[PDB]
Amino acid sequence: ANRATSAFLDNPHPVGVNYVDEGSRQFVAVAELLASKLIDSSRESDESNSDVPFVQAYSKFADDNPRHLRVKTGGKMANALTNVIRSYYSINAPAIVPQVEIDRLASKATVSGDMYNSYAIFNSVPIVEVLSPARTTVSIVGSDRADVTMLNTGAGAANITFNFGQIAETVILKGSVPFQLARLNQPMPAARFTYKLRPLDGPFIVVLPVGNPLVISATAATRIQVPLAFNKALVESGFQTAMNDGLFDIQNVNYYSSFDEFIISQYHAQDGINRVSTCVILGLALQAYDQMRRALPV
Amino acid sequence: ANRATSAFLDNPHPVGVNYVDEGSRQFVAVAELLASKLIDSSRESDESNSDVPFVQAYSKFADDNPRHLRVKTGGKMANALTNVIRSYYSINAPAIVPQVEIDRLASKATVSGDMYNSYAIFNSVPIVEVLSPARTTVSIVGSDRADVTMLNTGAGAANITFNFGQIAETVILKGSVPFQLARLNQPMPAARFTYKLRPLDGPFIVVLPVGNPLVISATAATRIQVPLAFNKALVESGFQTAMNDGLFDIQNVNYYSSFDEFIISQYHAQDGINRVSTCVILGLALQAYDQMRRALPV
Amino acid sequence: ANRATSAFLDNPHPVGVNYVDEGSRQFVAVAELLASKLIDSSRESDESNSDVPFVQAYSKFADDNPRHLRVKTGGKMANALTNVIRSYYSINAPAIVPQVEIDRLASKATVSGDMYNSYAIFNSVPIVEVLSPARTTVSIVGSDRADVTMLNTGAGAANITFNFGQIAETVILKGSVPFQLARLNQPMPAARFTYKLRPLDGPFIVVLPVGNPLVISATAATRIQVPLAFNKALVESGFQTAMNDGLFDIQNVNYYSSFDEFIISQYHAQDGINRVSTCVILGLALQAYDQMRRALPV
Amino acid sequence: ANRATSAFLDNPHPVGVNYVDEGSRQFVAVAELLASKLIDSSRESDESNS
Amino acid sequence: SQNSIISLTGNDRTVADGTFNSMIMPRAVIANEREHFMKTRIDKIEHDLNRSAKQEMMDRQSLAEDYNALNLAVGQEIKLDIATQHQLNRLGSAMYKADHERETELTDLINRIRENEVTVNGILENQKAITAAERADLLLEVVASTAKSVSAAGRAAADGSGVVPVFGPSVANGIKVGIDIADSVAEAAIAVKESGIITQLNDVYHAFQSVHVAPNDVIKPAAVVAGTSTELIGNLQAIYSRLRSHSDIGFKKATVGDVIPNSYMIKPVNSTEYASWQLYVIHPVQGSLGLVVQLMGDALTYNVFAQYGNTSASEFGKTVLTGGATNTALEGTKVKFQTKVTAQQALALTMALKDAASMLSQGELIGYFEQYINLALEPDNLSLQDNMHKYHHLLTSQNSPIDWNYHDEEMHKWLDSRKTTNYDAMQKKDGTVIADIHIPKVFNDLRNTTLHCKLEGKQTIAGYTVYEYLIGPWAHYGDIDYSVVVDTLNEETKWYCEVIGIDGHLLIEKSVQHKPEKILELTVNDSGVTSFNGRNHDRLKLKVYVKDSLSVKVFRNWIGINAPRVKTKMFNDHIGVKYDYSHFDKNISPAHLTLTDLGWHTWDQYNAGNWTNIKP
Amino acid sequence: MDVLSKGSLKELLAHLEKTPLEEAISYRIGTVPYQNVLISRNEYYNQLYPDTTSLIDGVSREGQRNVNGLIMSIISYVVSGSGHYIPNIGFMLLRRSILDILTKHDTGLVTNNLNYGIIARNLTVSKMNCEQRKRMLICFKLLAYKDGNQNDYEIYLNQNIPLKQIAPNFIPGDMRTVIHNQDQLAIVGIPAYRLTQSTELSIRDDNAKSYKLGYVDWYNSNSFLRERSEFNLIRLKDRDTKYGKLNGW
Repeated sequence: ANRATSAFLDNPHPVGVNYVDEGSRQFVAVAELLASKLIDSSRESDESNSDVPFVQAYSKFADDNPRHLRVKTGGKMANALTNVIRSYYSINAPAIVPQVEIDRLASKATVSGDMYNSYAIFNSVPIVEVLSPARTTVSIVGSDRADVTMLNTGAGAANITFNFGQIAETVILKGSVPFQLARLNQPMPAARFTYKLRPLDGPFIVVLPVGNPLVISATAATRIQVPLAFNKALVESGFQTAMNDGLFDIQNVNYYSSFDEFIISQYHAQDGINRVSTCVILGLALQAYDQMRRALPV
Repeated sequence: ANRATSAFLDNPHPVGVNYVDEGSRQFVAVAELLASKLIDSSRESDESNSDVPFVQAYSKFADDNPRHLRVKTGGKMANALTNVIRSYYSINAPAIVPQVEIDRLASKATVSGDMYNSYAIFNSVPIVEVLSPARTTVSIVGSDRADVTMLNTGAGAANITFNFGQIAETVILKGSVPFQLARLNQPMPAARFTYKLRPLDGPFIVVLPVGNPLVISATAATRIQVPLAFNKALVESGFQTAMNDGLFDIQNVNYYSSFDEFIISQYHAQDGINRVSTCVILGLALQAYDQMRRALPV
Repeated sequence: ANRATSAFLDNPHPVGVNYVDEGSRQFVAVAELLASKLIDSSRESDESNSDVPFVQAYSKFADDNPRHLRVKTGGKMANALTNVIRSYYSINAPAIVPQVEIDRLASKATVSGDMYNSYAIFNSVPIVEVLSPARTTVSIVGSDRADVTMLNTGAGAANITFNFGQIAETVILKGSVPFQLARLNQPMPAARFTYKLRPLDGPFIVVLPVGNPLVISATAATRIQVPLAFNKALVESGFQTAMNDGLFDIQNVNYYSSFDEFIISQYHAQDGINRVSTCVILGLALQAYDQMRRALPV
Repeated sequence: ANRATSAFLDNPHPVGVNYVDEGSRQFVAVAELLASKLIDSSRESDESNS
Repeated sequence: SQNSIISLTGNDRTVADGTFNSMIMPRAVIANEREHFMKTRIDKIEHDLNRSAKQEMMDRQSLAEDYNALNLAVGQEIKLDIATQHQLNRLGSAMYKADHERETELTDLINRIRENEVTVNGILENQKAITAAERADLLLEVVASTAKSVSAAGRAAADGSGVVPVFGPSVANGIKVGIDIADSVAEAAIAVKESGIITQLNDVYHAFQSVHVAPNDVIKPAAVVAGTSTELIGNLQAIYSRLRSHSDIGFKKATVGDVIPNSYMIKPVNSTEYASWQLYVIHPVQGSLGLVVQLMGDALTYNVFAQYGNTSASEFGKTVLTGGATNTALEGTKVKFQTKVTAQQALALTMALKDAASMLSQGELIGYFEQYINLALEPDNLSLQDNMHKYHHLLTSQNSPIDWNYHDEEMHKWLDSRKTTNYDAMQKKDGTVIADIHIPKVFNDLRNTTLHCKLEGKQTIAGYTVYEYLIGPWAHYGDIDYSVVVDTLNEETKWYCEVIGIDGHLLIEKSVQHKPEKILELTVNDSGVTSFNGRNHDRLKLKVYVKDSLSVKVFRNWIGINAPRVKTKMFNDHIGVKYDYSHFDKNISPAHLTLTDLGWHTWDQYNAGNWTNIKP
Repeated sequence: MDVLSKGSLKELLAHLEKTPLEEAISYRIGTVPYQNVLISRNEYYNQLYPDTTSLIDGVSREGQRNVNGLIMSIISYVVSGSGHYIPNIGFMLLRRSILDILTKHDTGLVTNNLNYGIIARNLTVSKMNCEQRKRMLICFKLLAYKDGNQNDYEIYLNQNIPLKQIAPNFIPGDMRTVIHNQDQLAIVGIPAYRLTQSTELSIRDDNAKSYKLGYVDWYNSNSFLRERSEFNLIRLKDRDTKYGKLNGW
């Protein structure tokens, strides 16, 4: 027998346990609100043909007036935002932002500090294990859409066991050719192209006829509670920016292609329910980082 | 000869025939505008340090002033939107919502019920059929990017026929190695990496030499008329939410990974023109559902 | 000989020794009074359209004004109540609530904070020991009502000794068929269906004739001093909620199906007089926990 | 092998699909509030001797 | 919490002294000088109890006569009158006996698994959540194994004599090291020169300690991912094939004329400061690859280096596997120690400790590591133990990051080249006669050399004591001869030799006592398989039945010197061909024997039981 | 600076009640504590001036992650004005006051295994002055009362004769003893002598003079609170009161 698993689900590194209190959660949300105002201040400056909208926006964000010949870095808020992102990724990353500085910055604006107001849908497909008999080969490729290629070299038809975990809500399976899939003890249905499954239903058995290889494409949807201001387009951009800037460059950590893979991998790990809470705050921190750094590139 | 086809194009189930009149389309447009205002009320609430902007938008949407103990659900408009969404998906779905209720809800906002003001571009690749000689193997995997892996074992070079339908406007093919492709009854050109094709030109012949496998990656663009307010990011999120909540759980229906696959599959049916008009209204309904449920999760 | 005992009386774990002073008992009483007003405020907010009763009730309980887009959690009082409940169940549970916080919350209302005003009746039956001869089988099932199944395979009639402890006040035994029961070294009366016994009278001997099995159904009433606000229905519902919410998972603790059998089991242990005092305070905390969590879920 | 199951879990019959909209659920809530007031009116009647 | 490994000290990294958690914390055996001194004394005591230096000196004359009586060809004779050959024979004979006993216990375990394969398959398939150690207990109970404990304490109790690791300093005690001749080619002078070893061989012995792995250690890595009984047996044979090849290399380093390096630990000169760092350099004598482990703070880094192809300037060879940056030029006190685990076993714990680097305190990292290297004591942290066994299987399996066959082959070629270079260098300096005394060309590998294995018998059948010797498996191909020496108090005696195959056994009766008598001559092909009476075999069992015996010895000899090697078998090679060893258990009673019973007889001729009398 | 200005036991304990633990902990990397180094003192010598760094200097140093380092960081803050680098302690512990850590069991920190002799030696009690030793002894007494180690504290004083003479007299549970106490614990203050803007040779003396000169600037700064002229503008909660009692005392 052989075991095949998705690459991104393997060994989720521990996440940080600091800056998760109510006071620090307000700071991340306040930073996101004020970092957004920097982006819109650019358009308002063009309409008014003046830098007054940007001066008001930057002064609130950085606590100093903008000056020429000085590289606009964002002041103390940018430094604090960069360091809390470092602490969220790894538990071994030092926490060097004082609480009194977090509280002072969080008082700059009034925001709703709740990070569970809304939800978002995540598209990473979890394939925990694929169990295959001796004479069959299984390969798994992809994270957003997983293509599972199975080839039967044995004499008789083989049964392949698919385990999609328990966190995902729905999983849609599509095959290159019609195939039969059923539950552990349910009878096999007629072959058809697509199947809709609930991961909590149980392990799924797929018959693999001898002959041409069969390819199954998997798509999953997962619901995670997030703050209402959460935006997947901005979080993904911030995730790439932080990786390039070296904010995640610390020993004994894993690396992921997208924030979608990172949050799903931590969800399926041990103590997953309390790990995703930290990852959500990291996403909102990365959303603020993307908007602030695009307005003030250094 | 062997025939291979795209999985998502197979057997499009009939869509509903209710709630397609001018009054019903206005109700969907009203809900989308009101739901959009509901999301932006949260950002305005933070700036004002008060719940007045949110209370205003919820009162317009749900026709009631919220109480603190009550769980906000959207009221009658939310119920009407949900049942309308189920009816569009399948002809077997009942039409619970009466027309009197639809007309009352459509008068809440002053917005037109038009659905043909603008256009959108959809990226599903319609590989209708691939015909191949006996001694060759062809597999089709993917919807947004179709990868066709072809390997022949016969002594001579094989000719593979690709049919992309008539609906798509542009199809771009890229191969792992340079390959030869020409239209039916046309001279074969030199091997090239990329080809730009118009699907109306006709079936395309690909020369498949004996040796290592050749993989062709396909991308397609299709123009479908949609309202100006259409936003593909919100529609796709609403599609996954509708599947998660079970709004599409009806007997004798097909299931798709994205709204792109759903609308393209229905367009390739015999009554494609009539089906697409219903599907566009579903997309705007799903766009409103995504905004309303994120602001008021239940 | 053979010995049988009630399952719930086996190995009662030690209880906590913190938050048992007069000031801490005042905090538990205050929380119960304010939590009851939260539930009652919902009905008052229905008779009058205003939300003033709930806002007043929540502001007193949580020291903050309720907000529409922010989750209602109960504030500092909810955190104190949850942590204090954990401490009572086990001596290994940490006591992390500062006393200055307990004293501050106890000043919100003027209540007695007294634990011995009234009494309550608990229905668990403490069958401590059933002694049977060699050729007889005895099985005890049930806690609220205990059915003892006895079968005699011997040559002659057998004598079975029943020990009900010294705590319970009255025990009523009803048999499937009339049976004979008397105290130690006393003449045996005529067979009758039901017996009313005082457990302090002594061990009870039952004649078990050879033939069909005899089943004795036992019910007991015990009086335990409780506050005047004690309500058994609310305590039992709160007990189940705490177990599901994870408040009672500590290493090396016994688990019980009901609060009724939890307090009786602790009462039959050594130094059971002192253990019941702590358990009664836990009951009022559970009564407050149930009302608060039903009003403010999660 | 033998299989034993709980009696009450066997064959749940389908429930109705009507009167589940927002308006119908409000009617059930209204009836519960009004019926509750009806019971408490008896105790108030004794106190008022009317 | 998120971490599966939980440190005994909490996140505060403080454990109060005198509490249960502190009592069960691991100890730094290498770093503590009281602990290191105690371990060395107990090790020396164990070696001196089983192997007595005064006994080996007395038996030198008897062994020398037996080796000459083998009538070996010129250039292949073993002359124990030369001190260098006697010292090499002492180390080799004890080395081969320990390897032989481990192989014998492996065969019994394989037979036990195959007898209860249905129950074993159920344990492996149904139960996967339990750890490797728990799985071993269930398997060792389902099969009626003589040793049923995988704990280090139970292993040491049931280890028995003959498997005790050889202690080099005890062997080298009291031997003459410096003799000069000063240009005197005379019979008297040459006789004197033959009585003393040189300084190089003395230094080799002082840094030598063999490692022999019990089958109860191998079972935990074998069953960690095994799903069937065949996979479990195939994994057991694959590990022991690697161990035996490494054990052969260990002996070859003494034969070639160079000083082997010594493992050491470098620790800061100043004790009890803020800065804490440790460097471990492991030079396994029984292997081809080394390990360098560095722990600075809570950061762990390792580097696997080749022990071959190294210049005199740098002790370390090329790096074959990297796990970080390790600085071997750090300055501090150097403490020399002798590793008691193989390179793979040391590497397996290093990978597991790196994963849990931040989840354990520094004292836990050091204590767990040093206890394993210096005592072969597995960590008490069960989660850490399970990860180590998973890495041990991976390092052995076909998907190993290290190509063991390539490195073992390079080590063999490098050692052969060094012997030629050292022999030529001394030939020019002194002469051929002196060079042959100090670098014997007859010894070569451990399983290539002519060696004797003294046999111990605890089973007596009708007054006849059974001595069991397992023939094979062979890592070389050629022609092999086997001889038996029997010392008996009685003036005239008759003793019997039996060779068990898959289908039948061969019965031999002999009378000659003190001179060796040839029992079996075999031919083995390049696959390490011999054709014994029409059936391919990978190993055979030889049992000697002697009445009133005092000592029984078995001599193994190859026809040609430096027999060519057979490629080491892996997991795929073992599962391909299966041989049955269930017949190695049955015995015969020499007392109830007749003339017709002697010879080669197949099982069909005998009844159920009664493997003595041929009547069916 | 503010902690060094307190001159009475009542003011010192009052400051510790309102000061969280995060003020004791420093987030600067610093350097390793015990090292023989050469520093530059150009006002006195042309050559480099040898000295040994220590934990009671005014500059942050690297500290051990154990509980011993946390207590040693608290004492160094009290006696020198700066703490050490111990990161990732946690929000729950850092938000508590310094007095709560030293005196209360509800914090969740266990300190009963601490050895006063080893802590004193690591803090270089020999280099401390009279005020610094009195301040450290106050920390020891609060820790002893928390752990029920009053007998051990007295024996440690008996072994060290100079420490017994200067040991402050107060019961860590009674507020009446704190009010009566008249020991002068000020390290910085308004100087009666002539104070000049000149350097000192050693690291400890030079860093101490920086706080002394900084306190003079702080005294005349707008941040300083003048009780005589602005007593009515102070909030009632933090206004000075004759009947001022620490909670639980």
